[PDB]
Amino acid sequence: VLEKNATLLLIFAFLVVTIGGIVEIAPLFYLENTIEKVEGMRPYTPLELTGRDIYIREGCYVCHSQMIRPMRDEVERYGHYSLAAESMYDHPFQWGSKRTGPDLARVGGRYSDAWHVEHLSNPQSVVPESVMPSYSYLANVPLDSTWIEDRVSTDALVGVPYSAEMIAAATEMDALVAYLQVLGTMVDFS
Amino acid sequence: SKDEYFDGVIRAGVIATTFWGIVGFLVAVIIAFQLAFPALNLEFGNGMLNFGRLRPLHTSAVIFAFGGNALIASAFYVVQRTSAARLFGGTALGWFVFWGWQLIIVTAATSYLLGGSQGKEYAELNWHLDILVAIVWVAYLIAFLGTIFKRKEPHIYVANWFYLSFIVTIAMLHIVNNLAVPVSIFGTKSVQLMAGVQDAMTQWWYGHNAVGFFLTAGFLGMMYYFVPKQAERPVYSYKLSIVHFWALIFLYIWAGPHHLHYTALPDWASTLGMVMSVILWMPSWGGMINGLMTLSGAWDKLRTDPVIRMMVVSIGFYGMSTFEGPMMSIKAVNSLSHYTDWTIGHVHSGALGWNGMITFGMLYFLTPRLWGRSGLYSLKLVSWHFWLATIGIVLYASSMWVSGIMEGLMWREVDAQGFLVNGFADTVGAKFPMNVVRGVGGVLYLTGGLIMAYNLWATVAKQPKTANLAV
Amino acid sequence: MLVKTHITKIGVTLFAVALFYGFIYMLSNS
Amino acid sequence: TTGHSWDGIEELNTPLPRWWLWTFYATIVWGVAYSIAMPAATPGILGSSTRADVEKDIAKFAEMNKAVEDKLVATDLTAIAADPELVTYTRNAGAAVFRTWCAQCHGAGAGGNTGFPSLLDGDWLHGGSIETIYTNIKHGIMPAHLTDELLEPAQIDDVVQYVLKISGQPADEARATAGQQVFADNCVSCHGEDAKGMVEMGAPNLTDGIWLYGGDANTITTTIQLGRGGVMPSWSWAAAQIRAVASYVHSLGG
Amino acid sequence: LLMFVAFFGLIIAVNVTMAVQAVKT
Ligand code: HEC
Ligand code: HEC
Ligand code: HEC
Ligand code: HEC
Ligand code: HEC
Ligand SMILES: [Cu+2]
Repeated sequence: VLEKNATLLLIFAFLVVTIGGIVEIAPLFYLENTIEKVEGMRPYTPLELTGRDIYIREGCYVCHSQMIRPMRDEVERYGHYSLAAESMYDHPFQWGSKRTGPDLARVGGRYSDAWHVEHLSNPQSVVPESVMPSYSYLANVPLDSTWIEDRVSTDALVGVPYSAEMIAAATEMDALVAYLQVLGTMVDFS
Repeated sequence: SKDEYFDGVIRAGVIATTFWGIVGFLVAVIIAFQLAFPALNLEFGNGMLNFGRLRPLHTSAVIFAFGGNALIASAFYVVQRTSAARLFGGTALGWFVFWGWQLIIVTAATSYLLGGSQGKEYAELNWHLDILVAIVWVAYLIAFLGTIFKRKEPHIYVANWFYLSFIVTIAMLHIVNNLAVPVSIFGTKSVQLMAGVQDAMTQWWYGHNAVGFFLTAGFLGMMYYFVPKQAERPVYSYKLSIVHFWALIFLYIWAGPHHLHYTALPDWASTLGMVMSVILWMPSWGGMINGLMTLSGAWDKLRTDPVIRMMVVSIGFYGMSTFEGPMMSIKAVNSLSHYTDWTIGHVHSGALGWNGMITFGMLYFLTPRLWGRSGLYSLKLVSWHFWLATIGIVLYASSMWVSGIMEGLMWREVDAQGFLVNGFADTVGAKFPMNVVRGVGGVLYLTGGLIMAYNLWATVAKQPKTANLAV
Repeated sequence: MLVKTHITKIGVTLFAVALFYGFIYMLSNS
Repeated sequence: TTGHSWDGIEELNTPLPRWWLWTFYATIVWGVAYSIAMPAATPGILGSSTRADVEKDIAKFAEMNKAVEDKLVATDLTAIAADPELVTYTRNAGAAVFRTWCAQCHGAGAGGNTGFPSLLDGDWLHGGSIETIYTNIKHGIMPAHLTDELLEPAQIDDVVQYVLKISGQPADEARATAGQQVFADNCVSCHGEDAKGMVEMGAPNLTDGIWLYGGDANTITTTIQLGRGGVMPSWSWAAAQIRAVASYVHSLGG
Repeated sequence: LLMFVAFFGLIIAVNVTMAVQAVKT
């Protein structure tokens, strides 16, 4: 029965619901492949980290994927298919779910900073047909980097290898471009 | 005493359900239009309308605010009646859940456009909001489970199995996926506990199960109460209820990796997701069968009662999506479907067709009763609403399928020489008509929502003091 | 009901062939 | 029906639908089969299957189209532009490759825009020869006179006006004398006298017709003030394809 | 009513078609 018993039903539900989570999530913490960074890779530089946060704030993810699937055509279009090691540092992970715009994972030099500036400033200007929104404010706002130290410290706590030295050492458009320029670079050079 | 059901909270949640429905769907239409014509985005100045920011607002408002309020109103009404006792938290605990929830949505409205988002889908709100939601949800479970504990009848209606499960699992999912170290006060001024593949897994476990419990299970509870609520008597299958419920509740949690196909996530996990997503097909359909078969003999009612129409069609879309989902969960299919508008097609088929329609019908049924009214102000409007909503959903789905297939194909398509046939821009251009049609379909559905608002309002006007006697 | 299952069989070939056409056109596009 | 009512609702004790049962079981069976077949096997892939299929996809593709690329590679770039077999397939596909990779900077037309060169036309900054174009593609890609004390606020204006005269004829007498003098001193070294320009440097000729580049006096003032600094990213990492593209770009003008 | 049944069958047919085509692939 157990129809009648509130506690039993509750307990069984909690138990029934748990198995998939334990089975899928938990072992990942342990598996090395997903944990290991690409050997060459370093953590995001403070400007790039700030830019990544901007990429998050804006909602770039909502149109842009950062995960190259292992198919020939996407390899051809984007580059080497993404590797788990690349995303090891990413709190939170940027893999997309939608590609209104193209995949961003490996823009490890593909465009010049100047291009990125013009495009972000007005995508239509460079790419007339673009659906992408214009982000001119990025030029307007400067970064104080007050918070950057805190952010890196927190990431270190999270496991990112920032040096004490890195924290100490650390416009929005500049940051966004800086971030975009790093993407996927780690694998190619290594 | 307190023999009378506490209608209070259900009334508030119902009205707010309609309100948030309008707000969320309107944002949906607007952002869709933004995809069609980017001008709708502010060119200079981030401002008020920018797609990247608005999108999660649409998401949260539609799911948590609209769907959430629908769930609150429905669960509070349904559990009370199904168990025959007045709500356990009462105005105090339950109303707290109301205001608290309202605060949560309001905070989302302010915070998201402001730019504070974790970037995690369906997770987007900042940590402070996460704590608030955890608190409100905790209160909500105490009220609900307490209501069950206090029940009169020895057995607990299956609808409550679904609601109860939904409650618990969402709480667990929310807490786990939200672990994050706070860097600053808000926005995503927190970084997620996990990263990379692991973060992706936790995210999609959370993300699927969100629709799985929040959108499917809880709504299945709604279906279980409302569909059988009719003049016609018995036709159902209890044993199915049992099999379908447990199997769904168990199997669904495994479905997470289907999002992750052909990604960095390890092959084993992806496969487990695929296999279980396929097994998931059966229980999910068990829900639809249990709902529809109940109607058997009763079908003549469909022409007569539009509320019934809504519930039935709701199940039709539900089954359709619950079929399409398992298919897309196959790696080969996902190979095409992923990152295309098809995913969106799938989402709105379930969202407009299943979730929205059943909640709609649910409200049309309950709101008069809660309001101390025999029925809605105008049945005709419910019918018109039904049509508007149906054509809108179908149009939305069709456009997205065409767009999605076109996109996956165009992206993958290779020439004789082996070169890539289309530029991404070409695919983008191809998508435009799809964007416009989708904009229209969603617009029509939204208009239906407006008609609902008008009708409900008219009915709401009739009586102050609408205690509806004993009940 | 027989009307019900019959009108259930009705149209099935419609979407079946429409989508088979769609998929030939798709493998034709990719 | 069962004995207990929940507000109105009662439930029939009915059997699970046979088809429903079958489908449920079938899915389960499929799942077990899938797991045995997948990671835990399937034949056709040695070891264990994985995303490894990628290698196979590329490999078969390579077998299928390796010859076309290999044939082209032996041929010189100039030859690969001329020949409609390789040469024509090189323009359409090279043109195919062009759209995917290059079109976003240099235009679908390859006509270009402000900040990006028009590949179609006759004029080449780095040099039009096949080797030059290839080099541009394979290995990828103006001094700030405003600061150099002498140039200043006025010197820049003068040089701008003079260059517009080299390009054509506007009327500003102060902006001309001074500018001629400055150009001969500094600019001429890279752009030459009479602005033929030097391909080696990628210094464009000042004696040009109306192009997409900011001809206006003000725009010239800005480039002279601040200097240029444009990049053509290297396709050697990202990109055989580079060769076909060089053949296509070459074919474009003529 | 009969129209809803027809649409439902149409969707099911689309689905079986998709399954076949994916097995093609
Ligand atoms: C944006 C980052 C570009 C990418 C993508 C492509 N090109 Fe480019 N190219 C770009 C610029 C800004 C310039 C001018 C650089 C300068 O001197 O200031 C160029 C130049 C070339 C040239 C040389 C033209 C000449 O006058 O000699 C060639 C042959 C060329 N680009 C080719 C080319 C190809 C084939 C590309 C796709 C693989 C491509 N470019 C991409 C900017 C950008
Ligand atoms: C939804 C609409 C968005 C938003 C929210 C973002 N982008 Fe994009 N983006 C979009 C489209 C349709 C395109 C293709 C047309 C074009 O190139 O303009 C792009 C393109 C880019 C690119 C170039 C990618 C490439 O060609 O390799 C980049 C680098 C890019 N977008 C960046 C970017 C950033 C940083 C965003 C947040 C500010 C952003 N995009 C949002 C569509 C959309
Ligand atoms: C040495 C290197 C020099 C010096 C001494 C001068 N120029 Fe400039 N110039 C040079 C290059 C390599 C380029 C191309 C820049 C690029 O493509 O990014 C240029 C460009 C210009 C232009 C722009 C042409 C256009 O609009 O596309 C102008 C107007 C120009 N240079 C003028 C100019 C003047 C007036 C100079 C003396 C003050 C001068 N250059 C010096 C290389 C070099
Ligand atoms: C749950 C209920 C729900 C309702 C009701 C709803 N949506 Fe959405 N919408 C979603 C979800 C979930 C997503 C995110 C999809 C994703 O992330 O793949 C979304 C995303 C979107 C997007 C972004 C599409 C893209 O390609 O990025 C648009 C546009 C949209 N919805 C339009 C609409 C319109 C128009 C309506 C008209 C009623 C509507 N929505 C109603 C749930 C809903
Ligand atoms: C709202 C109703 C709804 C129902 C019902 C539903 N899903 Fe979905 N589906 C969604 C949403 C929302 C997303 C988008 C998630 C995202 O943003 O990536 C989605 C996307 C998917 C995708 C594509 C993921 C990707 O990125 O390629 C698959 C596969 C999927 N769901 C499987 C299923 C399965 C399996 C079921 C049931 C057995 C199901 N769906 C039922 C809402 C629903
Ligand atoms: Cu899912």
